[PDB]
Amino acid sequence: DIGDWFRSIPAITRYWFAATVAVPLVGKLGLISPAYLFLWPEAFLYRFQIWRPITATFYFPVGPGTGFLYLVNLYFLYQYSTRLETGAFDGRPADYLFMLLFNWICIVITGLAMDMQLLMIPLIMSVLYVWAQLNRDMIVSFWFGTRFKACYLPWVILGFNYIIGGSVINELIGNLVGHLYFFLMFRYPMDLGGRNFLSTPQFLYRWLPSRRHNWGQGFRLGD
Amino acid sequence: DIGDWFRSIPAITRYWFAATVAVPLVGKLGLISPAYLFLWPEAFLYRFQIWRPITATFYFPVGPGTGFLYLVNLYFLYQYSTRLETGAFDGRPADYLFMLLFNWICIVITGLAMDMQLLMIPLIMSVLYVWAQLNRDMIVSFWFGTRFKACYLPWVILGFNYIIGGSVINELIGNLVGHLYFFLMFRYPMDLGGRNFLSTPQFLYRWLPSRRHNWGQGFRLGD
Amino acid sequence: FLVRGGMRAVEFKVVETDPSPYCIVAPDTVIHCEGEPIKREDEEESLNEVGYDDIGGCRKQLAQIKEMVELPLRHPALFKAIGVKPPRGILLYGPPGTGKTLIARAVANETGAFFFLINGPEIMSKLAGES
Amino acid sequence: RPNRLIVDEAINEDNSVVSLSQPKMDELQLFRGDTVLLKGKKRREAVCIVLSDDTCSDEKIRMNRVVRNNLRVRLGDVISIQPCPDVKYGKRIHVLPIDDTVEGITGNLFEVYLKPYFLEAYRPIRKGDIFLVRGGMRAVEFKVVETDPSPYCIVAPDTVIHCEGEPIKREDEEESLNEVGYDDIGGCRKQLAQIKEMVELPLRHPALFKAIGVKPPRGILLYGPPGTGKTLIARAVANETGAFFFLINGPEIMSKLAGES
Ligand SMILES: Nc1ncnc2c1ncn2[C@@H]1O[C@H](COP(=O)(O)OP(=O)(O)O)[C@@H](O)[C@H]1O
Ligand SMILES: Nc1ncnc2c1ncn2[C@@H]1O[C@H](COP(=O)(O)OP(=O)(O)O)[C@@H](O)[C@H]1O
Repeated sequence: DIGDWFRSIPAITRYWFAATVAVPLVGKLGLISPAYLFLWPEAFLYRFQIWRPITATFYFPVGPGTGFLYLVNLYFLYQYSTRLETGAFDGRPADYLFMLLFNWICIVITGLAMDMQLLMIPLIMSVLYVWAQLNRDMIVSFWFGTRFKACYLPWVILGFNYIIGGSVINELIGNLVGHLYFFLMFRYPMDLGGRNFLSTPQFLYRWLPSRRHNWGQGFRLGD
Repeated sequence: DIGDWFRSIPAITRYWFAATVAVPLVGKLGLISPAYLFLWPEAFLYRFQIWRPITATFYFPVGPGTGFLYLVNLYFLYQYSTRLETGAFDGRPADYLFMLLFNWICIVITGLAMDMQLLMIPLIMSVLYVWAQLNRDMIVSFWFGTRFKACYLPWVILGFNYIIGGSVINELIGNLVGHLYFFLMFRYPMDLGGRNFLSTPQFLYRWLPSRRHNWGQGFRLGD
Repeated sequence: FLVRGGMRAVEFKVVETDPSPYCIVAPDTVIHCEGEPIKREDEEESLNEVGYDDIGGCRKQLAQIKEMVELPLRHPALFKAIGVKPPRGILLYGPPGTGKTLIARAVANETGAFFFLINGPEIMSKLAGES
Repeated sequence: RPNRLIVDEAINEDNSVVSLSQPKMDELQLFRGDTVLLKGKKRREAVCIVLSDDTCSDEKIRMNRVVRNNLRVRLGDVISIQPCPDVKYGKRIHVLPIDDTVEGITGNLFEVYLKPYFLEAYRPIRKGDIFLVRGGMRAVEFKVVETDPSPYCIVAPDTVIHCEGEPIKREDEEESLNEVGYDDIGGCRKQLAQIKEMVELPLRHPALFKAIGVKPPRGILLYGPPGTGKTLIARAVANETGAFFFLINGPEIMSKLAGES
């Protein structure tokens, strides 16, 4: 099961899932230095410190008092990423490659301006929130939940994650940055103007192409 | 959903909910100084302390050791405040709004004689004690509860808050004044005498009206 | 008051009037029939449930049930003072569908009582010895 | 409006015919061979051809199962018979089958299913529809997945049919044409005219029985020898009126466990 299932989930999901799952495995056993991945903001303000530009963006020390919350977001992500590849993003992997980059640079600049350290939950819910507004208008009712009406998902999920734990900074910016990009990528061009002045370069398409309908070979004679 | 629902709340209650949620928001993320709201009672004894007469009375530094209590009472406040405002109180908003003023002044003086700083719960449970006793004789049985008989809520609710937490004094002082005010405003006039010598001035009704019946589009059809 | 409709029986309520309270309707009067309808309040019994004017073909038998049950249910204290034994079981028998659970529903709704039906099939099939 | 009529089932198949009374087309500025646009619920359109009928009434239109399914309507509903005889010839068509009908068939589907179907018919087709072809041994349904020009096109003697490709997965919004209906019962003409007169009203329009305040039926007991088609009357009635047929069985209730039955 471990073999074929890992290669059958979409490549984007299969690498992203393993990107942030195997790293805590090293932390719990503790071979590499757990103190080596902090992303000090004040150090970045004084020196460039090319040592840790992205390194501390995947390491989370899940453990005794830092579990639960980290574990559950893996459940929804695994339950919900596979949906949002199929949420019209299957035909646009390059587009899906892009706003992942845009979101990652958007959270980190706010992650560097103010002094939080672990930017781990934000990248999970930001794409999840973006999935909600972009794939609204369905009714969902799980076994241990209520019969809440549709199109309430982005706000209802905003409560459970917030009240468990804290650190109001990451929840607010993560949803807001998804909101502004939601208006920018989708609503801004058809509202007043300001079209897609962030188009993905052909080099990204050259790396991985999209999917197109092929017509094949035709055959039909007179009558 | 946030737009209409927030405006759907009655203004007095919608003012109530905002004060109970916005003030916690500032404290937790550390915008205002947490120590800036403590209500030093001994200072009130010596000097007038005009700087913070009421500001520290809304201060609640929620923490992940008692936050579960902070959620249940607000959950209790949210759904029952709807019940009490429509329970024989729709046509008298001024009478209800002023009755809150007596429930607030009574605790704040008692909070000066003794030395408690966290003055949030006692007012919440006081009106809840008031709400149950003036809206007695109703059978209630929630999903995770038993089939206990009616007119038992103010006594049993005094047990649940007592075990979870402590500070035996606030529970006692909360129950008594609502019990005395029930005797004063409602039972004293019809027991022996001494009617409403605190009546609502016209300045209140100038601020806001109470209610007025509507006739409708009349018909004149005879033979 | 209850108005007989085309296929139903709609009952209204005089909720407000002027000059209060005695105001006979006159050929030049104003009727305000618009507004959200009032919730059915408690205390009073509805004017649509069964009564003595809702049975026919049983004028004799409903005379026997009525004389035997009107006294113990209307004057509970008098039987205590005189100290005579009252009736304690009545057995209505007949074909099904002839209106037996309607004779026992009209008697409770008119003399004033606490009709508490228990059923046959539901008692018999609850659980083992818990029935 | 002289457009909204009631629908009823057909007899002579022919997935592209509707039956209308003579005066209806006479007063609706219609002529023979005029293609018409039919529009119904969910903003769906189906293009058909009209022809005369001997015993068709003015307000009733007779049409078969396949046309009804495309419009997403049921028996006794209302439809728009908006006419428009202007369709430009299609250039190249792409017709692909549904997955759960071509199990273990393969071969060239074009020359044994589609070739005798479009031959000398000039069938007018619209994008997104479904049609059923009676094969040599099965009944294979196809789905027009692309057309040029989109979406209105009439199949012409000179087009390009591209029947190559993997079958489309069955969607969620369909009737699954290969299922039971009123035309799949024979020898029960009288009885199926009683179970249909006493059940359509409580199930099709429920709200009426609340206002009128009368007693609906609450139980029907069909009896007869085994194998005569009793569970097929209940499955046919549920599939056409629109309901939630939920079968509970005899033997597997009696043999679950102790008191858990
Ligand atoms: N005067 C009457 N005599 C007999 N039946 C009546 C009379 N009036 C109404 N009914 C009908 O009888 C029904 C009640 O009878 P039912 O409940 O079957 O008693 P039982 O179950 O004991 O036969 C009512 O639905 C009503 O329609
Ligand atoms: N018009 C028809 N009348 C009766 N039976 C039919 C008709 N058409 C088909 N059948 C067959 O009758 C069978 C009835 O299904 P089944 O449940 O086995 O019998 P029953 O419905 O009597 O329990 C179906 O398998 C079907 O093949």
